[PDB]
Amino acid sequence: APPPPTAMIYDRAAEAIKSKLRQLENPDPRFLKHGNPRPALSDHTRILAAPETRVTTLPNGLRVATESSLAARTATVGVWIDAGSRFETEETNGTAHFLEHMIFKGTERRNARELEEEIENMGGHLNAYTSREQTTYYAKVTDSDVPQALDILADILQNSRFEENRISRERDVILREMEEVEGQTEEVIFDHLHATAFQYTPLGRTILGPAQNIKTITKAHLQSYIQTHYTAPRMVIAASGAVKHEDIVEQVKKLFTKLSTDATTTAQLVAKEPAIFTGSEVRMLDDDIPLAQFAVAFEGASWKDPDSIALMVMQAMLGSWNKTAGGGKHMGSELAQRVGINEVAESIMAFNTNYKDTGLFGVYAVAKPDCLDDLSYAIMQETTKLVYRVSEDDVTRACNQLKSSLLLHIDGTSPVAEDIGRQLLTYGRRIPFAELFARIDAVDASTIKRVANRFIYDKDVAIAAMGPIQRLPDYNWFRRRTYWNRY
Amino acid sequence: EIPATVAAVKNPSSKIIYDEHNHERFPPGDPSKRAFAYFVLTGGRFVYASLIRLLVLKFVLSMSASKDVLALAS
Amino acid sequence: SFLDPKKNWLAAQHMKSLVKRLSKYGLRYDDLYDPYYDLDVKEALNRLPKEVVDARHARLKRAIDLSMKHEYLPEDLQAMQTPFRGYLQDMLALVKRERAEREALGGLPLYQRSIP
Amino acid sequence: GASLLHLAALHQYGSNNPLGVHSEMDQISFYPYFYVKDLVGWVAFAIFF
Amino acid sequence: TIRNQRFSLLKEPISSTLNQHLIDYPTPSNLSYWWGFGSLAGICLVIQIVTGVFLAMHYTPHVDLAFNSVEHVMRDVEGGWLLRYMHANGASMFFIVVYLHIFRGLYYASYSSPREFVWCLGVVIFLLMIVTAFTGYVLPWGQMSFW
Amino acid sequence: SSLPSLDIPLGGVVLPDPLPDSVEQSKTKITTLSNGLKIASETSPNPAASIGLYLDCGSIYETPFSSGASHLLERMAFKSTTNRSHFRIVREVEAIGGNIGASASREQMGYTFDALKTYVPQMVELLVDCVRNPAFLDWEVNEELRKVKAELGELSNNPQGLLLEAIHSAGYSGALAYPLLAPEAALNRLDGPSLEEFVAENYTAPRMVLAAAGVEHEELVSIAEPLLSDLPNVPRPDEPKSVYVGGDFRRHGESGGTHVALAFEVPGGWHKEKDAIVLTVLQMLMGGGGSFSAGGPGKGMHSRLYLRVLNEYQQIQSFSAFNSIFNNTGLFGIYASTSPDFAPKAVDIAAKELIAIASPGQVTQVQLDRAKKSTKSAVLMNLESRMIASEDIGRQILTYGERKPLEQFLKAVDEITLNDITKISQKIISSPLTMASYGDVLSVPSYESVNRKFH
Amino acid sequence: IQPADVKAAAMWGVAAATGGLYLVQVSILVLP
Ligand SMILES: CCCCCCCCCCCCCCCCCC(=O)OC[C@H](COP(=O)(O)OCCN)OC(=O)CCCCCCCCCCCCCCCCC
Ligand code: HEM
Ligand code: HEM
Ligand SMILES: [Zn+2]
Repeated sequence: APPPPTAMIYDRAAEAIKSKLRQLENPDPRFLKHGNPRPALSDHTRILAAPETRVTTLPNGLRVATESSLAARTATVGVWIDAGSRFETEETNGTAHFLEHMIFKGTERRNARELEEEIENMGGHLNAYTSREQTTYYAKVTDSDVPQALDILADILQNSRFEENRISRERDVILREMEEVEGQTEEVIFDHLHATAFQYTPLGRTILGPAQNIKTITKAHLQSYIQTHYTAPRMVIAASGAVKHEDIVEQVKKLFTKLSTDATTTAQLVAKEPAIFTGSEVRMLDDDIPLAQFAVAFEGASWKDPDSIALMVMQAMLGSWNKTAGGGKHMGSELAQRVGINEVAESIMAFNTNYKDTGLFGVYAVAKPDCLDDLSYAIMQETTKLVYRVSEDDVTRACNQLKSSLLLHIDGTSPVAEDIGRQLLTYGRRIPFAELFARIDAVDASTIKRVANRFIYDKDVAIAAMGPIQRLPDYNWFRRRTYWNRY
Repeated sequence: EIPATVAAVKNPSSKIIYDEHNHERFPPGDPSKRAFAYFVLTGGRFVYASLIRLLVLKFVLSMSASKDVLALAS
Repeated sequence: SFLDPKKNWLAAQHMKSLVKRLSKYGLRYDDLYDPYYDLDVKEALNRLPKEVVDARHARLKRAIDLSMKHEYLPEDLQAMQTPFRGYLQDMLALVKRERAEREALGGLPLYQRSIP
Repeated sequence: GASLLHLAALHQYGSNNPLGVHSEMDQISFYPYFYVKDLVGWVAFAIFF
Repeated sequence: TIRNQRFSLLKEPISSTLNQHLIDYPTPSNLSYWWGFGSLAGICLVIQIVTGVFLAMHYTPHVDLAFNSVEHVMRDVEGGWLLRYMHANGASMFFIVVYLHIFRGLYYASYSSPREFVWCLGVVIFLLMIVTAFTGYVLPWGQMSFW
Repeated sequence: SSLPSLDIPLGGVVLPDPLPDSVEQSKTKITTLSNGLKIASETSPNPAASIGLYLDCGSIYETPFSSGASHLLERMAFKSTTNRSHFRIVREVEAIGGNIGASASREQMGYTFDALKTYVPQMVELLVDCVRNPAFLDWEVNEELRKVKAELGELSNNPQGLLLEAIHSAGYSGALAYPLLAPEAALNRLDGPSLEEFVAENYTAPRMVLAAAGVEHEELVSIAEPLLSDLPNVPRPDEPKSVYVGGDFRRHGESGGTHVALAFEVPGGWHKEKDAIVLTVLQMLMGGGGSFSAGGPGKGMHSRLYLRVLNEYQQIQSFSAFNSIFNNTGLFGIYASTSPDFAPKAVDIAAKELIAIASPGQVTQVQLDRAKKSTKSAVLMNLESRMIASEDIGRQILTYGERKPLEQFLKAVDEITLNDITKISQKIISSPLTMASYGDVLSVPSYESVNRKFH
Repeated sequence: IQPADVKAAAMWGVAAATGGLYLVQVSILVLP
């Protein structure tokens, strides 16, 4: 009388699903003998072997550093100047960026058209960019053709010629570039956050500067800026790939001679008008935008602060989450799990920025207008949890992730050269991989708690928000969420 | 012309001006006080604790015994 | 110990009584698992096929209607009833095993019960 | 009970303001902004009483 | 937002209604202190209830014992004069605060639409206060009370 | 605790001795597992190892039943297996600190994983598990299908990929015509058991290559043989066929500009190494740009199209000239994005350029030299980034059964000449025009009107 | 985490005992 499971399509479906479940119930050890999802430390000392980065200091004060690997076939040669938009004078804000744009063009013999023709004829690339307090002009080239690239860099950095018609054309180009940046909302958010956090300080002003100032260059400001800030002690030449240190040193010595001898040293320049964090907020409500983008930030650590590594670990254990992330609801960080499980945000990203004598540390969320209060609760809860109740497995996972991220990012010739120059400018030395790993391994739960108490516990925050933000909690909400009354 | 509220969106400045009619702003370099405030709040808080204890004890001791009963205790 | 109706007369009688009751109301033993009760049953039902879950809802509605009317299933369908032909225990076990693993190593609960 | 109904009806239709105008543009949460104002009022009343 | 795992206790169902109506209720940003007077009237009502309960733990509603019972509260009960003076002067302050409440409503025309029901329930409340205070003033059983 | 302020070396470290400054150039070892599988590796100096598993499967092997399995499989790459749950897999990857990626192309598709050189057994074991033993659960597949439907709903934002797919579908018939982005009907039809059957039928040993970038070959083979040697030996069913004859695809969308693209056949394919290299050099000569970039010299601003069109014709949003080469077939052509009113003139200009390269004498020796040097530079600067090295190993072994040494590509690019360029352009222009248009297409010329040229 | 949790619980217990003594000042219990 009772029907068999063959009939009753629901009985058939139940049988099929039960068969599949009983299929996947028995694991296998030969595919599980190495997994160990619980994180643990390891000593990669047997692996961290890289060629020595030879450093030389020409007596005019010029540092040249190379990491040669003569088995390769390409190379990257560049100049890393310790100057940027921070070192302006409140009326020449856009000078650094505009000088970049101009210095691409022409010299007493380069003739921008035929200069770029030469660059593209040898097959290489030539790029540049300016940060708040760092400037880079680098070129990627091949073996036996490095010297031409080095000569071109020296020529453009020393004997550049600025002509009025090209200056007008670049004024037009930079006004267009300013008009296209508001589409990129993340950069706008971070510019506003910098302005409202380091207000009344040289770090507050943007990189591009104001259009009213870009319209009044006249090339006298350009020449004055280059002669006052591109001095010999503040520059570093870096090379990787198939290069020879002695050849590079000889070429730099023979070429970089018409420099700007001066005394404006960035250390003394930062001694005056330092960077001062001021807790505040700016919130630009629109309600015509589909997504609300905001960022909260605490005061960070300087480049040389020994707690900078701890802050890097902490921003690794608040790792970024994305709506197309592979992990999804399963991730190491508690903040990513909270965001993904309850789907309260389109994407979150924790950032750690380091400057001289200051820095930043935040979470950069981007969500929908209705989940903002829950998202803010999640962010503040996880940060103050880092203050109070950090866990050993989380710390170990964060340290492993940080080591892996750094060593995987250093990949190629241009990344190696960029690492050499940036580290030489920030610390005065290039930190070896073994020492970097030792410093990271010196971070444990007690270290994380101490650093978070130093930087997060009951400290002012700076908020920058844009879009439909009616539901975003006010300043007092975040300010009170920076501590727990339970402990 | 520029609607003057997108000008502020497109032009972030490091010199931000607040109202300063009800509250004078500290000069930028000065630190956040954050301690004077908590100590003022603490003084008021233990004033409040004193008040609450007074009220509770008044009610309970009123519900307690009485002088005529204590006199008749013999 | 593990006492089954083959090796226990008392268990045989217990199973017989449960079969009689469920057949009277015409609903499988797994249909008694309340999704609001555990929230693991809620997930297991969320993972099951729609045909199976719809059959479960139909059987439950029939049982509730019979309960209101103060009557039992007619003897034909009562003889056609198949209690203890499970459809949920394997999925529930998988869900609980996954939850146990996630809790055991790090991890936040994928779902939680409101208060209350 | 009457006071609770009073408050429920008010909470249905918001709250007036010294201007008498529509006031759904600039609105803030009751706590902590008006709890502290009410607290100042309560302490002054306690001194009077 | 799907509430899979609970974020905040205030948004949990146990404290959700309280959350909305006490913490998260949007309020006009420019309110002066007379809205504080409304809250103060609420506090005065609570004070009256508590002191009245503890007073009724000692008051005898008989005609031959009411007055001497009140004098008992004043003289014998431990801190009873405080209870009685709090009850009486708290009735007075309750009425003072409600009068200021009403006159702010009149000044700012808060009775206008759509708060007609709020004003009407307020009128009912005022009637209840009048009746309660009158019957309470009869309780001590003095010359003014009786007459 | 005290710390040395990070501008001073940290106390006592056991930092090791550096590499010998031009140690050597590692060779690729390839071992053929007797069931028919390939395991290849090479040594790298950097502390990062990239390990990938590449399969000869994809849209070409799709079937009317599947029709979308490749895209779904890319989305369902590192999900729960019969031995580990998805949570366990993600926790393992995070624990060692590596990155997982999946790529799905028309002809072949791969799964890559990156981590430090210490974790080689973990990398290879997790990869082999996730490929060989997948458990396509209905709920996970449904989640990924929902995401894929949303992505299909957000497709028009990039007209270039849409036009590439359109050109392939229009100008091919069966195999290469099989779509890559899983239309909505196919998405609704797709299912977990369908994925299971497709994988079990296609993911077989004689079409699997495991390529490592910074891993010792002995270690890799010693950890991979106990995980792949027992796969069944199958007879490697033949590759699908596809003919080129094809015409026009036209789709109307928003009012912002029109995107027109043209393409041709060049039936050499990757097995015709000389013609593939000549096609790559021709692409690097043609190239172009988007007229909105502000990077700097070297990005091809002196290419022929860039110079002529962009420096001469304005109101043309972007102008590029591209190629796509599959085993035994090719597809080279020009992408144009311009204003709706200008579109017929834009088509005329693109045809003029494509015929200009064909007729002899119109390409200068200096331009050819620049193109050859740029191609050599692009290849060389690409073979850094060990991820690219491992991918190249895998793709080359899948195609040719070996790794063709870089010196062959360099020599071919060296020996290409103007006569070769002209002959290849003449051959490529003879094949029937393939045309696609997207946007305000109600004003672009007819396919036959455009095809009046080129013949 | 357990040492921190038990330390915090003990601190809250000390605070609770102090509040209890403040509410009910008992020298009668304090002296012995
Ligand atoms: C009588 C003398 C006085 C002393 C009495 C002492 C207590 C004796 C009895 C103790 C009973 C157990 C007490 C502990 C609470 C229950 C523990 C528990 O298991 O809670 C978990 C449960 C579900 O939570 P779950 O989803 O598991 O959490 C996610 C974590 N991964 O959590 C829930 O389901 C949440 C339940 C919410 C409701 C709890 C109600 C508790 C009782 C309150 C009574 C008073 C109510 C207030 C009004 C009157 C005030 C006087
Ligand atoms: C038991 C005494 C009373 C209590 C506890 C009480 C309580 C409150 C409370 C809590 C509010 C909201 C907060 C505020 O706006 O101040 C309020 C508002 C109001 N009450 Fe009362 N009230 C009382 C008596 C009255 C009376 C007698 C009237 C007039 C008949 C009245 C009329 C109003 C009005 C018009 C408002 C609206 C407030 C506004 O417009 O902003 N209330 N009351
Ligand atoms: C349920 C709560 C209340 C109780 C149990 C209560 C009880 C009492 C008792 C027993 C008395 C006589 C004691 C005495 O003579 O001092 C009294 C007096 C009085 N009550 Fe209340 N009462 C309550 C609330 C109120 C309220 C809300 C009011 C209104 C403001 C009020 C107004 C009065 C007045 C005016 C007196 C006479 C004051 C006097 O003794 O001279 N009572 N109440
Ligand atoms: Zn620029």
